[PDB]
This record gives sequence, C-alpha cells and structure tokens, in this order.
Amino acid sequence: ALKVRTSATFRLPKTLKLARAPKYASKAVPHYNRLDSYKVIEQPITSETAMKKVEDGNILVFQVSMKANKYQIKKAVKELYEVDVLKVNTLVRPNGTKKAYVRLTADYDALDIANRIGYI
Amino acid sequence: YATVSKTHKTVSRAYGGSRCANCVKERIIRAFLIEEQKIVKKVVKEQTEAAK
Amino acid sequence: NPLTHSTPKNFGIGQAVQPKRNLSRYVKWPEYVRVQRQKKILSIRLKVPPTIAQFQYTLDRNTAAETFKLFNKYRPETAAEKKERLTKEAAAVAEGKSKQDASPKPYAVKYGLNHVVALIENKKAKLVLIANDVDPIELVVFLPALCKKMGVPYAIVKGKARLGTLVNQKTSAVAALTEVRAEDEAALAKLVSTIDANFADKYDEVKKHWGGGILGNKAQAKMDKRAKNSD
Amino acid sequence: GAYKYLEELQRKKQSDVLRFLQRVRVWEYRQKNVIHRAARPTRPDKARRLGYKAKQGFVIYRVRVRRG
Amino acid sequence: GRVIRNQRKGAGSIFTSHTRLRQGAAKLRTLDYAERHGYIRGIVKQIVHDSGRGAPLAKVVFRDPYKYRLREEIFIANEGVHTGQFIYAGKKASLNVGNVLPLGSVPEGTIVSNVEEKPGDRGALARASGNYVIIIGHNPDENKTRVRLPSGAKKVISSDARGVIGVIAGGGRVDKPLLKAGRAFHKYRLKRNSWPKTRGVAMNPVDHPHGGGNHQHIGKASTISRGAVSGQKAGLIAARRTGLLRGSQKTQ
RNA sequence: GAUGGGGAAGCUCCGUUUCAAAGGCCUGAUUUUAUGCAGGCCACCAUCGAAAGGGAAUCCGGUUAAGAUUCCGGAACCUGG
RNA sequence: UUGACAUUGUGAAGAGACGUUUCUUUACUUAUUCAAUGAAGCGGAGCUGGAAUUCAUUUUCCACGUUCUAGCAUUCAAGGUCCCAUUCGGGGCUGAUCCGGGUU
Repeated sequence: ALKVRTSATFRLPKTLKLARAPKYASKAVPHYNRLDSYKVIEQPITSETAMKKVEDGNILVFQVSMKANKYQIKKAVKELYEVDVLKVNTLVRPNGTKKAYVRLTADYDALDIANRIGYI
Repeated sequence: YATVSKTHKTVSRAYGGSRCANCVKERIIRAFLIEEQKIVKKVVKEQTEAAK
Repeated sequence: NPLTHSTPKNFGIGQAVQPKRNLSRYVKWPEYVRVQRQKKILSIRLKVPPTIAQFQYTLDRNTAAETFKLFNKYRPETAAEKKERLTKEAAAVAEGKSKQDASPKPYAVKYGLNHVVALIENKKAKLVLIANDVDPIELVVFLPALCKKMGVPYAIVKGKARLGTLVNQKTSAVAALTEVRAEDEAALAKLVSTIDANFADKYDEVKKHWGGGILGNKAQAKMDKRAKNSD
Repeated sequence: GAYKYLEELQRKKQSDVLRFLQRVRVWEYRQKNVIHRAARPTRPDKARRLGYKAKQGFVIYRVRVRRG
Repeated sequence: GRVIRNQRKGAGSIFTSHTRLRQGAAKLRTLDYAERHGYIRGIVKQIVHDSGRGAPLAKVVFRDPYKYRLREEIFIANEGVHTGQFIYAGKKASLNVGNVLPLGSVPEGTIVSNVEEKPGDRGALARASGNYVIIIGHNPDENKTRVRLPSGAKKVISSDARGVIGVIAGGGRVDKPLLKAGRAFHKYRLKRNSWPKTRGVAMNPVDHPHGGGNHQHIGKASTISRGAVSGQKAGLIAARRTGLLRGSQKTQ
C-alpha cells in the first residue's frame, strides 16, 4: 500500500462535469430575428446634399437602425435592393439616428436605383 | 521584429543575437579550460587517494 | 555498445537538478484530510478514559468470521419476500383462519439501537454485537456496561459497515440475536463461550484502565534515545 | 430506548468520559469553518426532543460565536 | 483639543512609505537542504543602489536545486563583494567575506551582517550602511550563539541563525553634513512624509501638549510616563535620565 | 476592490494570497468519433484604476454652406485568417 | 496596570497543609500562542569504511558527493538488470538502504 506523488502539491481532482439536459425548456418559443433587413434599414435620407451624393458619388444614403453595423447594413442593402456594395461608412447623426453612406460598386448606378426605390 | 526577415535579427555564430562574439570567444575558452582542469582536478585527487 | 555511454549523474548538493522523488510524505493535503488525521491523533495523545478505551478491543479475524457466518444465517426478510408473504398472508388470512398465523414464526437478527437496548434491558438478548466506531460514541458507551448488568453476552465487533451488510443496510451500529433455530444452540454457545471470556469477564478489569499516551515516532524516539544512550 | 441514557449521560459534563469527549470535539469544531453543515446531529436525544426528525428536509448546521 | 501629529501617523495615509522605485526587498535565500547541510554557490550579477536606503544591494543568482532554472536573490551588499564574485552559502561554506554561514559555524571574533533573529527568518539584524554584529561566543547547551548587536546590546540567538561574513557597505554616509534643507528634502522624498518638523512649542494648545503660549515653552516636564496614554506621549518617553552626558561606551 | 475566511446585534468591518481540495495549456489514444479519454509540464494566481504614462499599423493632393490623418483620387502599412 | 476565577491538561524534586493532597524552582505535548515553505529531505535504525576497547564482544566512538576561474547542470537518468517475441514502443527493479506518514 501507498502511491507516488512526485509533487508536494495536491490539486482538485478533475471530475465529470455533465451537460444540461433540461426537462422543461427556457423560453416557450425562440424570439424571431430582432433586427432583420426591413429593420436594419429604416428610410432613405433625401436632403439635397445626400441627393448630390447619389447623382455624383454612386452613394445611397439611409437612416438605418441605431443597432445596426457595417456588416449588417451592407447585407440588408445587398438584399433589399439586389445591388453590390463597395463600402459602408456610418455616423451617428446628432438627432440620435444612424446614417449610412453606402457606395455601390461600379456595376451599379445609384441614381438609377435611387429612383427605382422611388425618390429623387 | 515580427515584420522582419530572420537574417535581420541574428548573425551566424553560437549565440546569434543573445551575446557578442568576444563574449562567446571568452565563453568557449572558459568551457574548454575548465572541463580540462576538471579531469585533472579529478585525477589529482585520485592519486593522493592511493598515496593514502 | 561502444557507441552508447555510461554517464553517471551526481545528485549531490551543488549539482545535477535533483531527480523526481516521492513526496507523499510531504504533501499539503486538503484541510479535511488533515483534520481527520489529527483528530485521530489528538485522540491518541491524551489519556482516554476507561469507558472509551473499552473499544479498540475489536474481535479477532477468526472469531468474527465465525460470528458472522452464524449471524449471516438470519437475514431479515428481503423486499420481494415480504411482498410475496403479505399477499399470501393477507389475501388468505383476512378471509380465512389463524390470526395471520398463515406463516411460520420468523427468526431474524434484531437491530436498531432503541430496539436492541430494550431487548437487553428485558433480558431477551442471547448475544449482542456493538460496533467499535459509532460516532457519537455516547450512543454506544453505555452498552457493554448495560450488558454487564443484565447478563447479556456481548462483543464489541469491528465494522459498523459490516453489521450493516448483516441487515441489508449501509451501517447498523448494533445487531444482536435472541431467538435462534435449535439446529444452532450449539455454535451459538461455543461462540458465546469464547466471546464472553474475551469481552465481559474482562469488563471489571478493562473498566479500570485508561488508554492514550503515545508519543508519535519522533517524540517516542527522542525519549527512546534520551533514556537509552543515557543509562 | 437508547435516548434515556443519552439524556442522562449528557447531564454529567464533568465526568471523565465527557471531559475527554468535550476536549476532543471542541478542537475539531475550531478547525472547521465558523458556520458549517453537520452530517448528523452530534446530539440525537436532543435534536429529537427539540423537534428534529431523521428525514429528508430536516437539516443540521453547526456554528461558532465570539462569546463575552 | 485635536488629534496630534504623532497619532495621525498610525493611520497610514499621507505617511506611508515611498516605495515605487525600491528594488525588490532584501533577503537571504530561503533556508534549504543545500544550506542546512552543505553549501551552494551563487555569483553576484550586479550590485545596485536602492532608493531610500543608502547601502547598496547585491543581486546574486543561484541555480535551482529542484528545477532547471536560475534564481536571483537580493542580498544587502557587504563591502568588498564584487560582481563576478562567487558566493557560497550554508553550514559548510568557508569563512570568506560575502558568504552566508550559520552563526554556529563561525569562531568567536567573526563579524557578520544581515543576521537572522530566528533561523530561517532571512535576515533581521545589522543591515544598514556600515553595520555588523560580532560573534562573542558559543554554547552547545542548545545550539545557541551569543552576539553583539550594533546598538550595544548582547543577544543570544540560535546557532542555526545565519549571517553574512563582512560589514554592510555604504561607508560612513553620516559623516558628511547635509548642508542645506534641500538635501534633507530629497533625503526624505524617497523615504516617507516625516520632514520638516514643526515644534509642538510653536503650535497652539489644540494641536499639542506644548501648545499654549504668551512665551514659547513646555510648562511641564517633557519626560513622560511609559504608561501615559497616546495623545500624551510627546517628548522624552520613558527617559531614565535626561541632559548632556559624554557617554563613550555601552553594555559590557 | 469581489472571493474560502475572521470580526460585528446589525447596517456591514477586516483581509487579497490571505491558515482554501481555488485551474487550463498542448495533444495522443480513437479514427464507434472530432472525442470521452491516455500522456504530461507550468499556476500562491479576481477585477477596476491613465482620452498627458506604456502601446501593432497612413501619407500627400483634392473636395464642403458646415466634415475630414475619417470623404474622393493616388500611394502604403499592420493585425487575424 | 495589578490580582482572582474560567480557558487548564499529564511527571517529578523541595519546602509546606493533616499513601492521598494544596504550596516554590521543572520535566511533558496535545489545548493556546509565534514564524516559514510550491508543507523536501524531519525522527529512529542500518550497508560501507577507519580507529578503539577488550586481555576478545559488541563495548562504542569517527568518517560517509560541491570552494583557484563572472562557464555548463532540465525531457520519470545514463548505466546495469529484468519482463513483452520485443518491428517501435513501452513498463518494473536498481541506480537513489530501511522503518514510522509528526510539513518544519
């Protein structure tokens, strides 16, 4: 009888650690996707100086969820409007909304797609 | 130094960076001389063992 | 061979990192490990008084093996058993004769402190096994003394766990038979003879001595050496 | 009953057996935590008498207080 | 009145030690099988100034007996010790300057530094620039050695207590006048908020026992019973005597 | 400034590696599988605390009513993959 | 700060109160206290070796890895010896005496 410890330190024995196999579920029904596409992008912005960005910079301008992000915004734009996207800049306007400058790739003309959506 | 080629941060000798040529020259010698004198330090006390 | 080499290593003070060795002697064990170890020890140093010292007198491997082999013949009813009887017993008797004496008189081990104390009080016990390791000890310290007054043969036996297995439980504290089949008064008395001598006649002497003292290695040695070299 | 002897032994707190018992136990409790769970009642006749029963949902805690 | 200055110190605050720049703390090796039975050779890698403490430190490094690695301790440097010096430690180490031996292993006459009060405490006595303790004699009625402390007092400690042969370095630092307040300023700046000092006699009664006024003066013996209560212990504390002496030696 | 703990009738006070069983890093086995495990070393070890301390990497030209080392044009660099 | 009582236990010397028992120096260690360490080398005994006694014996002492040098010292250790049929990998025992599990 004995056993050899070559360390004078006793450690907490590594032990099972099961897995939660509940019995009754947390929620009843998993929340639907908060922040989907119609929610990411809320509105075009159509002040005259944004309009110039459409006419001259291949840029679509949107008020966009405060909760969005350059990924989430690009995706929604890419799908609601069937267009490809070069980069998104964003800022938080001083009235507390987020505006997104979305430049389209050169395969697209924002002005075209601007007045497809139906503003000018 | 993480954006640089290895040749930039070594030389070709025992102890590339680390130490400084005259310090490895001293270093080898000190090694050899002592390891020699060991053998002796050793053999010499084995002689005066028999002498007893 | 002439290619391999014998390079011994020096392991003295001053060289060669000391090799892995066995330090079980020196581990900083978890606090519950120490406490149960020092408790045992604290209880060893310090005069233990006669009535607690009665225990530690176990019962030899062979007389115990004998006494369990007999005790093992008197298992109480198992679950399945009593179910089966309770249907046989009740379904018939409660619509037939003998006041549930539609089953033979049983012979079982008798267990449980309260129960077994009263058996002893009532001079109904034929032989009684008290465990050596009841904690709190007070549950069981009066027993040998009680048995002494009442005539009841008794052995302090080893294993509270073992008297457990003897009544289909985790632990059992006491266990003592009273009845017994006639094909068996023989063995019984042969046990009681050897037991009673060991554990019962000796009562009045045992009850006069204390335990404890004991120094633990080191101290025992330096009083060994103190008195040995200097005499 | 075992209890009537517990009940009466316990009343001899200055007997040899109990001083020993008291000395060894109080050492133990000092080395454990100021509050800690107890496995079984140190005092069966007593727990009982104060309304404890040996059954799931009854619990015993041991606790130290500073004194004075 | 008011809580006096000397009472406010206990509370730390504004008065704790200025320690940012300190090297590590200064200690012997932890006492091991190596030192309990043989010796173990380290080198002094560098010797270094420690803020707040005139008296330089030696950073001396030793191999690890039980693991492949190096271990650096921080000794107090002992005058004569020098980078590249080997340092031998323990019962069998030989009587050279810089080594650390159990008191019980050196002859009467031997002078040592940074000596332990109880074996293994890693150094308590004679540690400041210039100091040392003298071994006066030994007594193997329990492993005790009797020594002389820098203060005058003799003290008997365990022959297992270790010292380091030699005196602490840092010369006679105190031999040089400080010359100007600024030097004391910088002086205490690396130590602690104990400087300048306002005399109690220039404070008002709320502030100190010396306190009241109309002419500056103490107005009662400045010589206080040891059993006086804090608030009252300012001045000469349990002064067994007072006044000018010209004394010349201590306790022998 | 949490935590094993120790004070305090208590609001809470002390303490921070402290009289504590305080982890997690590689990868074989197994190729029922990407996985439970077989190796194994190393750990007196919460966290908060700097828009002047430490610290991975961007520049010039052009442009607005109001932004720009952030947009445009051009030319780079760092980090993870 | 000083005394009493409680925490408080085990052996002796003495002086003392008429084999127990209370009194001044004191042995104990488990309560209590203090210090350290990743609780590493504590305590006892022994292999070996050199002297001794004793007029022979067991009768003890003593020794039992590192000091010219600002190197190097880690992979359960090479070695030896066993095992697995051993293809490459492993493993055990020695190397590194024994015995108490009182960390010191």
